[PDB]
Amino acid sequence: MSPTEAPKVRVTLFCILVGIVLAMTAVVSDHWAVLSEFTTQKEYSISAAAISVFSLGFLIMGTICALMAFRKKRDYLLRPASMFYVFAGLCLFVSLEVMRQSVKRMIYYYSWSFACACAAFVLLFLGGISLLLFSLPR
Amino acid sequence: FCLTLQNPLRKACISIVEWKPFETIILLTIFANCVALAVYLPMPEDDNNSLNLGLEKLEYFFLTVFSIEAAMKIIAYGFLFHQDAYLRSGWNVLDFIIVFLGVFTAILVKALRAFRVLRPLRLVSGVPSLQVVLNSIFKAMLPLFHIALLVLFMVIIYAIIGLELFKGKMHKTCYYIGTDIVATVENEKPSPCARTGSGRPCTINGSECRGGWPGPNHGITHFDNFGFSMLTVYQCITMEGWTDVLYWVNDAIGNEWPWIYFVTLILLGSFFILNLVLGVLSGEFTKEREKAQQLEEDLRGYMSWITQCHDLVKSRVFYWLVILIVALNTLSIASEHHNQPLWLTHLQDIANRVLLSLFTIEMLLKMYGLGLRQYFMSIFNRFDCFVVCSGILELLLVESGAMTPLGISVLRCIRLLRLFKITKYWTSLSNLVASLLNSIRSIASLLLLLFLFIIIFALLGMQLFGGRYDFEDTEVRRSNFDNFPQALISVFQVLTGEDWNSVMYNGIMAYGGPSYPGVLVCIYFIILFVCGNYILLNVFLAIAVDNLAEAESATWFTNFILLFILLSSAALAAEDPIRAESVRNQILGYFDIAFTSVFTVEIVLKMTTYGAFLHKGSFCRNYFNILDLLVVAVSLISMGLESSTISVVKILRVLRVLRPLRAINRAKGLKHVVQCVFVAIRTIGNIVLVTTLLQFMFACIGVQLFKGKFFSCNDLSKMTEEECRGYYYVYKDGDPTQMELRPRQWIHNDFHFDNVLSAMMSLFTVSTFEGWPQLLYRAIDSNEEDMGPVYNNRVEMAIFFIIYIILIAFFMMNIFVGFVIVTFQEQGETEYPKNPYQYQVWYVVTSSYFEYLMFALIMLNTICLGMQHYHQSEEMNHISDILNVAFTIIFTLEMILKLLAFKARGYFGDPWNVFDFLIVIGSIIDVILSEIDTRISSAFFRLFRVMRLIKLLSRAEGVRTLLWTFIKSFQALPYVALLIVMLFFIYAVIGMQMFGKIALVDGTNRNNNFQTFPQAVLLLFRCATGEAWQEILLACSYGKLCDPESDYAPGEEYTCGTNFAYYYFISFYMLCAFLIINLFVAVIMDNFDYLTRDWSILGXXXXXXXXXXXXXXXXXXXXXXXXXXXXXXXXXXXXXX
Ligand SMILES: [Ca+2]
Repeated sequence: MSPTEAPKVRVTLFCILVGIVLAMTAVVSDHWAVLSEFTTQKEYSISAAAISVFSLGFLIMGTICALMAFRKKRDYLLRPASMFYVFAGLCLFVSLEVMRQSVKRMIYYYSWSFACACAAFVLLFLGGISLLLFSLPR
Repeated sequence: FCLTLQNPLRKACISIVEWKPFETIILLTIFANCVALAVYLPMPEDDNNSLNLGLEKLEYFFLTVFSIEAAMKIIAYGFLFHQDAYLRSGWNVLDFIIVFLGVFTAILVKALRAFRVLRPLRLVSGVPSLQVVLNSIFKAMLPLFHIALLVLFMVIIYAIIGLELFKGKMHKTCYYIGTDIVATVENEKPSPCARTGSGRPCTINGSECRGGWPGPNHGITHFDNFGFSMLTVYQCITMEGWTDVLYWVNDAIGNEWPWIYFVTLILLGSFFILNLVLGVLSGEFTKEREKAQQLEEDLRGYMSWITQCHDLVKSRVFYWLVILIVALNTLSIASEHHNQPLWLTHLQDIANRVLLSLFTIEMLLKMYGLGLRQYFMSIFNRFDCFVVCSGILELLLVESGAMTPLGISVLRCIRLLRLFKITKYWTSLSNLVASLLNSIRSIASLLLLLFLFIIIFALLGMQLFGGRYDFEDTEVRRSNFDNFPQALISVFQVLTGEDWNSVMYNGIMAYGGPSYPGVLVCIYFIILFVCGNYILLNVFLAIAVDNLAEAESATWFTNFILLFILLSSAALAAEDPIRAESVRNQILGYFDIAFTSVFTVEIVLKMTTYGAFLHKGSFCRNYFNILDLLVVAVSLISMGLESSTISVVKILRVLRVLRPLRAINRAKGLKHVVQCVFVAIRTIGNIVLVTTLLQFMFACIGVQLFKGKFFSCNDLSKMTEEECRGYYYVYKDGDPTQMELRPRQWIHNDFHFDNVLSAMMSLFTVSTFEGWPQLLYRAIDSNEEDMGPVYNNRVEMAIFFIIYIILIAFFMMNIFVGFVIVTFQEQGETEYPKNPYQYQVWYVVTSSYFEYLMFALIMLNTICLGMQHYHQSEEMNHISDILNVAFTIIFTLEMILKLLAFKARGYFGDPWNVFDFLIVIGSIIDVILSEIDTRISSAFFRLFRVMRLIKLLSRAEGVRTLLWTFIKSFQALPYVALLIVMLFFIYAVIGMQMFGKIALVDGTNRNNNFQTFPQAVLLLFRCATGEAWQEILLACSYGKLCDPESDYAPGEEYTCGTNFAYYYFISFYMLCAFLIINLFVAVIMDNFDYLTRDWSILGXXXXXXXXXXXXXXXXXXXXXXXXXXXXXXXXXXXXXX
C-alpha cells in the first residue's frame, strides 16, 4: 500500500467512527421525536444497516491486522469491502430515515435532534465511505 | 457475369444507348418528375383533387419510359450490372414503380403513393461527383459508431432508469384528480402534471375540471411503455422542450432531485455531442495531417502601368495629395448616410419625420459620388469602366441620382443597399472576406445535396403528414404541410431543431393518436434531423477543411511582511474562512443575521490585496502596471470597490467573492486556454464586425418594410389597430357554448421593428434559433400599416427570415471553426495461483465460458427490465419479482464463485469486480426490502438493480477504453468549471434580489420561480440551453407585483415591482456563450488534442493492442531464456496478428 493510504484514511476513519456512534445514539435515543408497521420495517432496515456497519468495522480492523501482516491487496480488499458495507448500511440508514419521516407524515408532534443527527451521520458515512472506496482505486 | 444474352438487334440498341442523347432525356424527364410531384403535393386533403388528376396518367408515362430503359437494362450486364450502386438503387426504384402501378391496376393504397416519392434520388443517380460526395459522407459515419451506441446506451440506460423512477412516476403522470379554480396543490399527494396552456383546467369533468394528463394531450412523452420513454428521452436529448418534462414531473412529487437526472442527462448529452464535434474535427485533422495568381496580377498591373481641357482632368487622374485628404472627408459623407439609413427609417408608424430635408443630403452625396465616378471616367475613359466595381459604384451613385419613382418603395429601400458602398474601407479585411467566400464554391455542391434532402423529405412529408394534414380543433396548427411552400418552411423548421416538438405532436395526433401503426410515424422525425442535423454536422467538415486551408496559407520591514510566506498562510486560513463566509452568504437570508464579521474578513482580504498592489507599485510598476494585466487588476480592484453606493448603483458585498479569485491565477493550466482565448478573439474580430454589420443590414431591410406592421389586434377580426376597441369573445376549445369576454386588443407583438435598436433586439432572438417561427408566422400575417391577417397572406415575406438564418449558418459556423484551428496550432504548440479443489474451480471459471453465459444472463435481465408496462393490473408483477430474484441469485452466486478464487485479490485486484460486489449488495438488500414489503427509497435501491447494465459496458472492450480517454481528459478542464459555476454564482446572486420578487404566476415564473437561489440557478440554466429565455426576458421588463406576499412596496402594486433589465439576460447569453466556447477548447485540448491522435493510432497502428500483448505477457514470469522459450509460442502467434 502507501503511507498516505494510512494518513488519509486516518482522517476519514474518525468521521466513520463518529457517525457510527452518532448512529448508535440515533437508534438508542428515546428522543426520536417530540410527541405532544412501516416504522417497524424501517427499524429492521436500520438493523440490517447497523449489522452491515459492524461487519464493516470487523472488515476494517481485519484490514489493519492484515496490512500489518500481509501484502496489501488483501488488506485493501478488506478495506474496500468495509467502505462498501458501511456505505450500503449508510444508505440503508438514509432509507430508514426517510421512511420514518414519511411515517411521521402519516401521523401533535415535532422533529427531534436525534433524527437530523442521524441524517448528518448517514451523510458523513456516505461521503466518507465514498472516499475510502475512492481510495481503493487511485 | 451477365445473363441469357443475345446478339442481333440487342447489340445495336445497346450501341445506341452507348451514345449520348438518352442521358439528357432521362434526366430532364426526371426533372419533370420533380416538378410534377412538387405540384402534385398541392394539394391533397384526402379526395377532391384538381389539376394533378391528369398527372395521374403522367406518372404512368414516366413509368413506361423508365421501363423502356429497363428494356435497355436487359441489354446491359444483368448480374454484372447489379454491382453498380447507382444502378442498384435505380433498378430498385424501378421495382417500386412496377409493383406500384401494377398494384394500382388491380385497384380499379396510399402507401404506393408514398412509394412514389422515391423518384428524386435518381436525379443524384444521373449526376457525377455526387456519388463522390455520398461516398465521402458514408466514410464519415464509421469513426463515430461507438459514440452513437453510447448515446443509444444512455438512451437506453436513462430509459431503463426512467423505466423506474419515472416509471414510478408513470403511475403519477397517467392520472390526476382536482377541482375548482386551478389552484390544486402540487407535489403533496393528489397532485399531477398540468397541460401547458394560458390557463389550463382540462374539462373531463372529474369534479370541477380534472387536472393532470400528459401522455397524449401533451402528446406521447409518458414513461409507461419503454418505447414512449425512449421517445421522451429523444426529445430531452434534443435540448428542446425538455424542461417542460421537468416542470411536469416536478409538478407531481417532486422537487427532490428530478433535476439530478435531467441535469446529468443534459450535461452528458452535451458532453458527447461535443465529442461528436470532436470526431468530425478529428476527421478534419486526419485528412489535413498529410494534406499540409501573382502572374496575372503582375500582368494586369503592368498593363495598367504602360497604360499610364480634358487633359487637365487627365492630370487629375493621378493628382493630387488632396485625393488622400478627400478620403477623410469622404468618411463624413457616408457617415451622413450611416445615420440617414436609420434617420430616413426612423421612426415608425409615420412618427417623427426625421428626413425633413435629409433627401437633399442624399442628393448631395449622390452628387459627390457622381463627381467621383465622372472624374474617374475622365481618368482613363473606357479603361475606368474595364473594372466592374467602378461601373458598379457609378451605377449605384447614378441610381441615387434617379428619382422618387416609382410605386415600389423597396427601390427607395435600395438606398440602404447603397450604404454597402461604405464597406469599401477596412483594408485587408476584404481579402480575408474573399478567402471566406472562396470556401463557398467548395461547399456549394454539398449544400445542394442538402437542398435535395430537403426536397425529398419535404415532398414525402407533404404526402404524409400533410398527406392527411387535417386536424379538427383548434388552431393555430402553424405549419402543417398543407401546401408545398408550407412544407418547405416546416422541414426547414424542424431542421433548426426549433420547437419541432409541437410539429411532431401534430404528427402523431394526426393519425388518431398513439396506438400501434400511428406511433410509427414518429420514426420520420427520428430519421430526419437526427440525420438532417447530421448532414449539417457533415457540413462542418467541409468548412473545417476549407478554413484550415486558409490556416495552411523602514518600509523594508513592511516589504518583509507582505512578502512573508507566513503572511500568505494567514492569508490562506483567511481564504478558507472568507470562502466559508461567502458560501454562508450564498443563501439570500444570510444577511438577515450577523454577516458583519464576514464583511470584516473580506475587508481584511481586500486590505492585504490592495497592500499587495501597494507593494508591487513601488517596484517599477505604474506604467508597467498600466501595461500589466495583474497590477492593473489590483489597482482596478482598489478603485472600483471605492465606488459609492449613492449615484450609479453598486453593492460592495458582492465583491467579497472576488478577493480570492486572484488565487486562480496561481493555477497555470487555465492560463493556456485563456491565452488561447485572447489569441482567439483577435484572430476573428473582423468576422464579428461583419456579423454586426449584417445586423445593421437586415435591420435596415426590416425597418423600411415592416415598420407599420405587427401592431396586432385580437384576433384578425379588427385589422386596423385603431379600429380596435372594447371587449372581444373567446370561445374555449371550439364549442360555441363556452364564451368568455376579454377586453382585448391591441398588441405590440413583443418585438417591433419600429426601431433599428429594436431590430438589433428581435434579430438577435432569431439569431438564437429560439422562438423565431412565431415571429416568422406573424411576419407573414403582415399587410400595409395597421393590419394583420391572414392564414397565409403575403407568403413571399417568409423568404426573408430564412435568408438571414442561412447567413447565420455561415459565419457562426465559421466562428467555432476558427477557435479550433488555433487550438490545432496550440496543440502544435502543445507538441513543442491455485490449489486443491480450488485449483479445479478456478480453472473452470477462468476459462470464461461463463463469460458469454453471464453476458446472456445480463441481457435477459435487460429484457426482463423491458417488461415494465404499467397498464393493468397485476399477475406479471409477481413474475417480475421472481425474475429479479432469479438474476440476483444467479449473480450473487457467480460472485461467490469468483470469491472462490484469489479471494484476497478476487475481492479486489481488478476494480470492476468490486463494483460487482456493490451490485450484489444492493441487489440482496433490495430483495430483502421486497420481502419486507408485506419503502419509497426501495425505488432508489432498484436503481442499483438497473445499474447492472453497466456490466455490459464492462464487456464493451475497445469502446469503454474511449470512455477511459474521456476519464484522463476529465480532470484538467475542471478548473474552468468553477468559473462556469462562478459565472452563474455571481450573476445568480446578482440577479437574486434584482429580478427577485417577480411574483409567481403562469407566465414564461411559477414552478419556474426566481425565488430561492437554487431555482435561480435553474432559470439561468435554461438560458444556457437556449430554452425559451426570451419569453422570460419579456416577463422581466416590468413584471408583476412583488412576490404578492412579500414587503411589496406600499399601496403601490400594479405589477410595478419589476423594471427594465434586459442587459442582464442579454449579456449573460453572451458570457455563457464565450464561457462555453472555453469549455469547447478546454475539452478539446485535454482530450482530442491527444484523443484524435488516439483515433488515428487506433485506426492504424497497434498502441492499444500492445496492452493486450502485455496481457499475454501476464501468463509468464520474468526470464530467463526458458521464459523466452515458453513464451516463444505466444510470441510466434502474436506477430502474425
Ligand atoms: Ca432550441
